[PDB]
Amino acid sequence: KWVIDPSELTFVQEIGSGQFGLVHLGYWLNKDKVAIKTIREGAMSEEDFIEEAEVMMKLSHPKLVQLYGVCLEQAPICLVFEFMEHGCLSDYLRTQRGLFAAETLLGMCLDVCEGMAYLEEACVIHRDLAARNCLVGENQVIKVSDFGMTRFVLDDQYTSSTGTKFPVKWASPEVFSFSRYSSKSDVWSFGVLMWEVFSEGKIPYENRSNSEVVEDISTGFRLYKPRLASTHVYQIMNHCWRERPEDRPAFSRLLRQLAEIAES
Ligand SMILES: Cc1cc2[nH]c(-c3n[nH]c4c3C[C@@H]3C[C@]3(C)C4)nc2cc1N(C)C(=O)[C@H](C)N1CCOCC1
Repeated sequence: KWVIDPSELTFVQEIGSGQFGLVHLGYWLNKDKVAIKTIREGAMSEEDFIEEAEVMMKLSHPKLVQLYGVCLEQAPICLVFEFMEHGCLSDYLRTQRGLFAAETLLGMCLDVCEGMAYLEEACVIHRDLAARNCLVGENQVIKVSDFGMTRFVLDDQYTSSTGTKFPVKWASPEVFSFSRYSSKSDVWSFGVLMWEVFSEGKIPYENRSNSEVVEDISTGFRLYKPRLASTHVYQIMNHCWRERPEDRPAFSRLLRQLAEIAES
């Protein structure tokens, strides 16, 4: 089943917090360690999420964070996930800055690409792919998390392309203009995630307002090459940022290209 009773969970340590609610490390009965995300009232369209949870849980891949179930008996609801020991990739990059080999950084991009090629084949669009939405686990494996979750967020300032909080830094032009999501808009976001990885967690378009990012991208500006990215890796990042979605590589193509670079 996909419904987890409240008696099947324990809450050991709070590990995260934000406007969504809280995250705890806990245990799940007869099924080991978990991260439990408690959702604040009004943050999410809970009925829409609960309607799709069972189908969402069948998206299972070694490079995707597994959703194990939903505790919905009483408010607030909890979502129960696979526990990732090193936390979000954005913070992991920042705290370990200066300690990465370029091969490790490319390997993190490959893990994300592998999870995204699975979602692309399943015709599942992430919509908000970024280093903050990737988690680091056993042996520094990266896994993609929160795919499709912006479909349930109730904060219009974050979900509307004209919203004050919209994540325009990772959005392709057709997303920041029209909310035209596709696997090719996720590819643009993946180019920005690659830039976050090779820069060791710098924030893209630092200090630029949302309208300034739109004006810059529309006028051909692109993120500068990080020092640790080779010319060839930066070439692939620029292919992710092609203005037309049709000219961007699919994740299946990126996965072969990046693997050839890593394995050579
Ligand atoms: C800060 C933090 C947040 C973490 N968030 C998650 C996490 N795992 N899975 C999900 C999520 C987050 C989100 C619920 C998901 C969709 C899925 N892992 C996390 C690990 C840490 N790190 C680096 C720690 O040092 C914490 C304090 N430690 C780790 C060792 O064990 C003891 C506690």
